[PDB]
Amino acid sequence: PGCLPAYDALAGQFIEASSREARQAILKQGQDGLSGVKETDKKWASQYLKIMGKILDQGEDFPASELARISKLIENKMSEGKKEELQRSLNILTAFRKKGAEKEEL
Repeated sequence: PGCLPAYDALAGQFIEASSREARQAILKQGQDGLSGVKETDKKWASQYLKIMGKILDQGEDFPASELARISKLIENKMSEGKKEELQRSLNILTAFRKKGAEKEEL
């Protein structure tokens, strides 16, 4: 178990990043990290990385307006017995309702 606050960190750092290239390094962080993301879990990780690509297509609001929701996820602390499988989907749904949004359980 272990939801990925790294999505919120990714998103946050991506803002802080001065150059579009430093922002590309935050995109690379996500992609490099995939090597250590747990078996079965590389799918949650693939989602965040596609939005991180779409920042360069659009702008740095995309994750942050979703991160405003991530607070609410943290605000309602979870039980790692079974809220995990929900909350893990929620991490993506919260910072990124792009693809994982086939779940209207937020």
